[PDB]
Amino acid sequence: HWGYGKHNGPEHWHKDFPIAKGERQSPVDIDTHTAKYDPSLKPLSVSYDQATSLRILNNGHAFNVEFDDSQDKAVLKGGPLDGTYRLIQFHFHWGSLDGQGSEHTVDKKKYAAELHLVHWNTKYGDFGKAVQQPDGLAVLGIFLKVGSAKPGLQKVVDVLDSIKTKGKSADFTNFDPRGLLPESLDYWTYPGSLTTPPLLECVTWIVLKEPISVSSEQVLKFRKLNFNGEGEPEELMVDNWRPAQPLKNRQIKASFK
Ligand SMILES: [Zn+2]
Repeated sequence: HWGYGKHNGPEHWHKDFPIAKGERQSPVDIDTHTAKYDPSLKPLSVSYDQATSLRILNNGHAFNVEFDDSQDKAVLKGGPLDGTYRLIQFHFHWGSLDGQGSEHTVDKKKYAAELHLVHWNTKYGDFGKAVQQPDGLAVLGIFLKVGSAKPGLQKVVDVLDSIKTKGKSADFTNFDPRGLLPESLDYWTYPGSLTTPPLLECVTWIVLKEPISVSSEQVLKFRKLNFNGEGEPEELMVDNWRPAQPLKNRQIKASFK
């Protein structure tokens, strides 16, 4: 099945998921000179004070930090969005080396990693229904550069040993995702897709301009994870990013001047 190797990576996905060659695929390159400022865009409202993290899971493609999404406890609103989007999980994409790892690029620059906070539109009742709708999801994307450590990431880093291989989970309560955000909420936005199969075209992307800094030691720990299950040949979980896809008939809008 699908993955990030030579034989099963992004360049193969279209055979099982023909929407891979669709009109609104993600990620994309953000050309900062052609993204236009849209004064009609609102500030983003990120309301994470009541967020309830539950568990962390290695799904064989990344690790997900999962939230209780059975009530409006952590929500995204405003910005480009109409209505209320509930946080369900976050995860990262990262590289084998610090010079690659992000999915989106900025003027063809690749960051070391990219954080995706995934939210679903409450008007559709559940995640599974939301991903069938063109406005079903809102994903907040945050770039990671290597420099100073991110204190708010360390709790995630230190549990990774317990979820080394595919299918492992661990309790992960009381984690506050506010500690993963940069200072500024200035963003770019465009309509796109999930970046992993099934590649559904259901996402409003909100990509923050300001990266967070993580330390080399933090990223090194991500790269010790495994794609494989327990007692299988070890294949380090690295380079779990899809490259930029054609922009097609889309415009990228900026919230800032
Ligand atoms: Zn992602």
